[PDB]
Amino acid sequence: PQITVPLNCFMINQIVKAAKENPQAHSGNHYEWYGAFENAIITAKFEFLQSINDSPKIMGKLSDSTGCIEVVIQKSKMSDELPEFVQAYEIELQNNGNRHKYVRAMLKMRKNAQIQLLYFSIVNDANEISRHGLDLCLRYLQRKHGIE
Amino acid sequence: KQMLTRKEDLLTVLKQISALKYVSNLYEFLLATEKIVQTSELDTQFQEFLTTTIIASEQNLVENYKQKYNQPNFSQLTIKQVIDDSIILLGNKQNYVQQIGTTTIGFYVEYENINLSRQTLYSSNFRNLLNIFGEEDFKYFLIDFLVFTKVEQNGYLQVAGVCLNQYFSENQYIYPEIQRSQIFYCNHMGREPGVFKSSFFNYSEPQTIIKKTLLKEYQSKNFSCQEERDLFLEFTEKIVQNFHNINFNYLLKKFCKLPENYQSLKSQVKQIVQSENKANQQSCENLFNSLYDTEISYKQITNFLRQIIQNCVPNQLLGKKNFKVFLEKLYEFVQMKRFENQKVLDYICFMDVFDVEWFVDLKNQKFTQKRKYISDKRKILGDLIVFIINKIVIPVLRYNFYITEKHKEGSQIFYYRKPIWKLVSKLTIVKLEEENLEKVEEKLIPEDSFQKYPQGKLRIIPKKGSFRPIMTFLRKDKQKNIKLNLNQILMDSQLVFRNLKDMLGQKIGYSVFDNKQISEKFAQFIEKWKNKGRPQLYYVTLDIKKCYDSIDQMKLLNFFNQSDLIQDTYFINKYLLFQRNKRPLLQIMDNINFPYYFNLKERQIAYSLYDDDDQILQKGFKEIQSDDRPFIVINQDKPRCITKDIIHNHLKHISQYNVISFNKVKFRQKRGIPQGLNISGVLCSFYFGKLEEEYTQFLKNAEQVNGSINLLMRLTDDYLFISDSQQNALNLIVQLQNCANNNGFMFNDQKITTNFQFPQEDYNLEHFKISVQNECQWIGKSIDMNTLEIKSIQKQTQQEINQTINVAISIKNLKSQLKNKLRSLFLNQLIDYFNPNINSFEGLCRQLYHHSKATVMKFYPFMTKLFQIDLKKSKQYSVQYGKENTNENFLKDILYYTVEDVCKILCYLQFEDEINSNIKEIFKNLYSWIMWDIIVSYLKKKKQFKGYLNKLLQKIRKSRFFYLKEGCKSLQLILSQQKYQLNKKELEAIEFIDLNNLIQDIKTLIPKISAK
Amino acid sequence: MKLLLQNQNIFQKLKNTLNGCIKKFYDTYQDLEQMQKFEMIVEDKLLFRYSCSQSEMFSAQIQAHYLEKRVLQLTDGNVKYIVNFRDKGVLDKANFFDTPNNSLVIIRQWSYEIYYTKNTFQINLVIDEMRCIDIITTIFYCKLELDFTQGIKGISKSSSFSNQIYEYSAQYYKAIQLLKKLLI
Amino acid sequence: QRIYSSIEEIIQQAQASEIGQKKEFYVYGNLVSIQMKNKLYYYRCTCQGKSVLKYHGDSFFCESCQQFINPQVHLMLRAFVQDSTGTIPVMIFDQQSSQLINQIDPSIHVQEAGQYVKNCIENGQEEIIRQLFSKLDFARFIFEIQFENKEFNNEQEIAYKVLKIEKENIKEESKYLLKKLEHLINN
Amino acid sequence: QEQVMYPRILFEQMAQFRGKKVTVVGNVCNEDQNDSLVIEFGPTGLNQHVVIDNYRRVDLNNTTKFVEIRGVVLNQNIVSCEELTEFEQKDPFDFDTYSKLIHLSQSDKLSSLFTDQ
Amino acid sequence: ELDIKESLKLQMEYYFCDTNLTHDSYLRGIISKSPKNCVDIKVFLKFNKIQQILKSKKDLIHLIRDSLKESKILKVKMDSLKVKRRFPFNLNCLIKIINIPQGTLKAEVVLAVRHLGYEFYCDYIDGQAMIRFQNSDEQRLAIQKLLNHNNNKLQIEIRGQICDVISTIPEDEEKNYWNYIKFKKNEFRKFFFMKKQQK
DNA sequence: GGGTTGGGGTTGGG
RNA sequence: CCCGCUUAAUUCAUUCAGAUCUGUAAUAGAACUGUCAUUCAACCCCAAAAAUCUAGUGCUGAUAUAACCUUCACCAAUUAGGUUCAAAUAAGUGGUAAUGCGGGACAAAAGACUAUCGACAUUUGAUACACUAUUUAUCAAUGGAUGUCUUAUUUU
Ligand SMILES: [Zn+2]
Repeated sequence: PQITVPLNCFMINQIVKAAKENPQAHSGNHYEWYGAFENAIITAKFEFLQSINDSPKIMGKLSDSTGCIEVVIQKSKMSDELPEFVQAYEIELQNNGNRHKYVRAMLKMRKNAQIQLLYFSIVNDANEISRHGLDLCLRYLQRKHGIE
Repeated sequence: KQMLTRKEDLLTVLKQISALKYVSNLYEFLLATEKIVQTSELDTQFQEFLTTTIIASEQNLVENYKQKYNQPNFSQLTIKQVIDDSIILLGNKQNYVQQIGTTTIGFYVEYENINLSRQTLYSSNFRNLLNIFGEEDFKYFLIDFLVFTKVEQNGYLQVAGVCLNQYFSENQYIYPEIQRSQIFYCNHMGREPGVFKSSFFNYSEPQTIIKKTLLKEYQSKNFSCQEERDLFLEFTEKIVQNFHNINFNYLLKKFCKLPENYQSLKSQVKQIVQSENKANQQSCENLFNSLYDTEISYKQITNFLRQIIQNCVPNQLLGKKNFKVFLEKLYEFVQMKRFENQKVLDYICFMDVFDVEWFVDLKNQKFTQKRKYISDKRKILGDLIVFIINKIVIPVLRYNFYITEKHKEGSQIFYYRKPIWKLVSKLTIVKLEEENLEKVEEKLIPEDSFQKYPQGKLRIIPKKGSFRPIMTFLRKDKQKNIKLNLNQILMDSQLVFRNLKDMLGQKIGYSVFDNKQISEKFAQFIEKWKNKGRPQLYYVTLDIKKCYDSIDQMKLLNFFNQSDLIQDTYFINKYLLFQRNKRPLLQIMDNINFPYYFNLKERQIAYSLYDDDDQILQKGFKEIQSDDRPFIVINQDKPRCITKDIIHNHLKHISQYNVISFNKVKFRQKRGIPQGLNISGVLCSFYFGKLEEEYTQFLKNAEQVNGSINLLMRLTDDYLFISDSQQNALNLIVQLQNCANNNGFMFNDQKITTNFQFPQEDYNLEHFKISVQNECQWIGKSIDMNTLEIKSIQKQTQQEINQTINVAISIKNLKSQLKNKLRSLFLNQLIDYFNPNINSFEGLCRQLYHHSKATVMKFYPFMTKLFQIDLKKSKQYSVQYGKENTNENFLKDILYYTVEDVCKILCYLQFEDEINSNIKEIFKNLYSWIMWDIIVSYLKKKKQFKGYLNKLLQKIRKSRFFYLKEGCKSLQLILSQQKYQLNKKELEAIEFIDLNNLIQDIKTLIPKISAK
Repeated sequence: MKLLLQNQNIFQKLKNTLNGCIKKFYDTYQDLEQMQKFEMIVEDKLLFRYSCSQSEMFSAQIQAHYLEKRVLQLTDGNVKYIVNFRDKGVLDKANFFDTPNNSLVIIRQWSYEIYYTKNTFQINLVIDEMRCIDIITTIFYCKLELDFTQGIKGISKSSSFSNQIYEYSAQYYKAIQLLKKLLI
Repeated sequence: QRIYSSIEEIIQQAQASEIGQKKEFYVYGNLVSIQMKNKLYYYRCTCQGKSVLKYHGDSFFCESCQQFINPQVHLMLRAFVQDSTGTIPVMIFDQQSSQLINQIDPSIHVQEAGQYVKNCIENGQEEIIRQLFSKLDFARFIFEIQFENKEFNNEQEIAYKVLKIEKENIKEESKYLLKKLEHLINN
Repeated sequence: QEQVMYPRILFEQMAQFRGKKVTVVGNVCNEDQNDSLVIEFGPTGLNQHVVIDNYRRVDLNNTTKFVEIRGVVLNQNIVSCEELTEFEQKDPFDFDTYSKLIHLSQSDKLSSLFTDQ
Repeated sequence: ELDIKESLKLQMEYYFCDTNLTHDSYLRGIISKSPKNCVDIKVFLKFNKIQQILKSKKDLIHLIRDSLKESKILKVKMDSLKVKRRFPFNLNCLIKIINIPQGTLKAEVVLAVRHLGYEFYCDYIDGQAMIRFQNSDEQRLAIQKLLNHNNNKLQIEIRGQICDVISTIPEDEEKNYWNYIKFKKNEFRKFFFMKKQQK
């Protein structure tokens, strides 16, 4: 009953694989993981992917200790600039001598479509990793016990 | 030249606005961006939707939306998801049509209010449009463009983009305002003449007390130093001390005293009050008339006020000459009308700052910067002037007199001594108790209605031989958690009744409410009369006496309950309406915006949940248009509900438990509904329509049984009947009398005005006083029985015209105010009865002649008031009209442009778009010459205008005559080219032009139009 | 919005429709033939159907729906109702904007249906026509409810917490008593 | 030590609460979507003037003190405080809104924030305010949330107001999540 | 387009694995001053030092105070470095909550979501 | 009486005759000063022989109006007091401030020095500005305030910059300045001569 | 600790 | 017309409410006190018009059968007599104001002025200070300005 849920790369891959393997579900974009969800919360390190001849779509990468996913960043059409939250990442990456860092990213995912990335903030404290893991486990248990 | 057209398109109008650089329909934009091609095939309804939809943008963005070969267009998202993505893309911006009724929470959008425009956005046509566009372009198309979708023949509905109402949008000192409105309608009386006991004159009986009571004026920021405050405090101390030595009894006896027979009037009033039996009508009329002739003249009160001010205020507080100026302006203050007021600058601009001697400047600005010193001391002089009038003059007038206006005197102001008004109030209360008002006690009324509704007040307006009570429901009770007055409580039921009002027009009676309905009825009757062959006509006019007080509450509730025209449940919608004005389109200085062409109005409507034909649920509005010009509507997100049970409870309360107050005494109505409530007008019409359809069956089938034309209309309590048969008129009189006898009401003054004469003894009509007149007069309109043409009635003297005009002029916006005032004065009533279907060419010319003669007299006081200000001292006007003759140039400019606009509107009203342009030009020149001749003739005698301005006006009039003659001369050659074929109306216009010989002069036509 | 739905006074419409249904059923079956009365009493079949008049029209927000059992949940402010709908055609005729959930609808006509089950009479409410007018995604927390899919037990619940439900439950029990008196 | 509760518990307890009840909570959450559609500030006197007499030309006069006062602007903001579990609408008063503005822009002083906002709005600079308010989206904090069950215009309603705002530090939040998960696993 | 598993382990499980593609995290040690970078586990009350050979101590940013590495363990107290990130932490890193999280992730009930099978 | 009124009217006509009014012109100025050549009776009330013909002034005004009513030279209507004809019948110490910043306007410095409140004359040259008073005593009544005694410095504020002044110009220089004033007067006289001599 | 939208302007019919 | 000064005295009346006194058939007489008001006052329905008015004209060639001008209070409607793109002398009403006292020769085309003034006086500009219908200062340019006397007798 909650559209937002925190989960990692491995769960994203497992959910997509399960949805694709058995497509006998309702005719709606919503996924099915102990309910219907649209948004996701994940903390993982971010790195740009240099695609070819893809101006409107910018491909990113979110690798983690469990796996990896592919995300797409959209940009404005009336003019050719980047979103502020990713411009900050670009300038910080330039400043710190091209060192990749973990980010706290919120991403919207729908079936039969790519995974949009909406917003992230650079994290500098390693305590966020334990916080994210504990939050993931707690929310998974809450969802399972609320289904029953 | 530019002319008003009855037919226009939205695309043409939008191209005239400089802000929008790109205007086109959706189809041509789709082809321009290569989204679709002409070889592609589409549904006919989708094609129609693409053709009719109109879009616009502030810049050209065709290149940005060009089709890209990188990736095709396939849609997998729903329309809701795309719209949500667009709204999230909007972000913090707060004024967009798609944003109405919703809020954004991060990356989530919440729908919370009813928006009736969402049905268009979430329709199948927009789904197909999304399929054509694609998500990445649809999300930005909804933002960068203004989308108008056609829902009616001429109406459009904006569903996307910035709202249209957003286009319709270092400080300077502002002087205080004289509180002249306080003087009116004071009922309180005291034992000793003077001021109220709460005034600072009576509270004092040192400097401490006066400082405490006058804190608002002692600690003003306009005082430079503490020395000025001390001097002002000493002056106020002297003022207070002097006031207690004024013998008010002697002053009232000397200037404005009671009649010599006051004791006789008091004794008569006391005897009438004490007598148990009903008082005589003639004696009471004589007593009321004698009481009303004790009014005090303006000169008497001006002398009284001057005497009070001279011996109460020191001569050196304002200056030797400023005091005299103030005293002279006091008279002009006294004689102003009801809605007229003075300004502080009317005193300041005629005073000398340096006359005041006790003013002290902390810094020597008297010689270095004289202008700053003058400004600073003017700021104090204005405060002093406001203090004198508001504290002394206004309370004395409010305490010692009752100031009000009469019934047929318009806005003229009358003063009555307080004991006289106490006698009048006693007599009026005696008269009210016998018929419709009874004293009440709060024990009877239940606490629910006591704590739910606020109460009203009673006011008395003098009439010749009687009174006219008015009940006002403005108050709201601070206690019992009431924040609205009774009308605001009954606002929604008024919307429901207004919905009921439309069906009353034709279904269940003969009721009319506005001029358009009356004009349509007259046009239909005139067409039938012309078809019949113009036979003789007979008319009867009669009216109901006290219609509001003659209503039976039980019958009204029974009619309300058993009527099927009022539904159980209603929903309320709010929307904004943009409608074309009467301004022609300029043909392409650079700043042209929407307000130049459109008028913005806020509207509300009540609709039912049934599957009605009007289908308001799909659109959200219901507008009636008299032309083909476009209009735009945008919906709002504030819905409400109202049930028939709530209206029934409101009606039951107002009928049964109406309570009003008068001099701290409560009363209650015994019969009828109160006038002064927003729902009484429709209820009266409904109630009387029921009876009149009960007793007028013979009229329904008479149009076919014996073939006789007849028309019956009733506006409120006034009846008008025009027929072809005298027997029909007699039968109508008899039937209406029977209905009045059976239903307990009666006709005013037992008078009836007809066109014929009949023996009244046969029909038991002996008590009626039949008056025979050959020319019908109804609701201020004069109707001829031979040619059947209608024109309004105008007053004949300047004094009668002046009584209904209030003059308010501000220097900031002289031009706009004066031009709009002239426009309203010409277009007030002439715009509704200038129909070519009612009057002929000569009739229209005569109507214009008389109306313009009235309007010039109406506007004359504004021109005299303008000359009291010299514009050579204002840069804003002197830079444009020079310094030598600024006022004359300003007035000439205003008059010329107003007359031109009025002539254009008249030509738009008279002719159709199919008529040849030369005829329209000739008639416009004729109307302009008529109005300019009237203006020049009226103004040629005045002394203020005698010199420079009349020459310019005469030149304008001569130029109009020459242009009219030239157009008439060239029309013959233009028509002789045979390139044009003339229809019936054009031939009629040519016949009118040639018969009056407009080629040479006007002396043939003047006798026919000037006849009175 | 919540004030808009409260001003509707749906309970009055329900009371009027129930009174009309009871009166019409009493009037139409005055023959009182014992063999016919015994024949009409069998398990699991409807005995009467009274369509509401045109004046009993209201609007509510859809909170949930169930296609397997044709059970639809409606809420307005304080009270939430659990009713049925005739078939999927009712949902298809109403042009929903996005989804049936969180949508404001107008019920054009509904009807009371009488069923005899388990030696007692059950009265249901069935929706026949619906019209969608807007989307309202706003959760309303209804303290109290009444169920039309469980008989007397589904309606009498939460009667002590509201006077209107108490009155409607009393009327419902009176109707059931009259029905079982006349038929049995 | 304090007690921390999630948004869902606050929502469930607020609904069940009778009219006239108040209670306070502590939540770990992020502020989002400050709303600017309504008026952004109001005027009050220094002596707690209940009634402020409106005049023309920026003239004012308090009634609780009876002196010519310079008008004082108080800043009020409505936003949404959302945790992972749920979202609620809240009202932010002068002190907390000034603190947030100072945090997002250190140049503006605390009590000067309302004056800065008023000057930007009246002078015709709304883009700067929009950009300033947009940078506060998804900013984590520690909130003290109070709900009141009160009746306005004879209509029952629940209003959420924020009392305190503190900077976020992940450590005790991580400890609290760990202990809640341990309690859930134990039972 | 590639699935690589980098499970998290503690100091005592390091000997239990004896060569697997894993990830470990710890505070950077500076008192020993080896040529190769040395990181430390725990609150430093108990000595647990591991060294990585691929990555040099001096090349990384001076402001860096905390790091986590992803690579296969070469030997007891030696881990190869494949991917290294830098954390500039102004606050102490809590190791008890991290240990509890690792132990709960290794539990049978919650291991399904963390790792395959 | 009637004869007295007739004699008074004859005397008034003689005094208002066109021939007599030209040589004397004593009442001609009153006629010119009238609003619309309608003089009142107050002018004739100061007469000697006219008053002696009398043998409550409204009664005298009415008598004069009756006497002049039948006449045609004068005019009388509405029983007013005024009268009119039926024809036109027309026909030591001075100081200098120093160290003025270059480019300073004259208006600024003259405004700065005029704050004292007494009239003077100023001329601005490169820096130096001569100022002269009209009477001796204003110098000593002004030097008590223009001298800031708190700082005891001959300082005046001009354009937001501190300027210096000397309390006494050299005696030879004041003689030269007086000679300059005399030269300016002489040059005005010579210019006046030239203006006279262009014709 | 907040809170329909208060006006502005004033002619002509009833 | 402008300017200076002055312009008068005892109650015409006393609602509503409270509280005294005296008389006696409900009538009345005498005296006293408090006092706008739910802190507001402000009738309603229908209909007409609506520029951010430095923005707008075929700026006007016309019909001596016409257009203007003249009247001892002002102002506005009612009659005669003249003149020709602008000019001077008239005859009956309605309505509104009307204290006393003192003053009202520069009319002017000029002359003698070497009395007066870079501190005289305009004229157009500029620069400051002001602007809701300000009564100014300085600068630049420039030429006239102020005052007295002469073409003059209170039957004025
Ligand atoms: Zn205060």
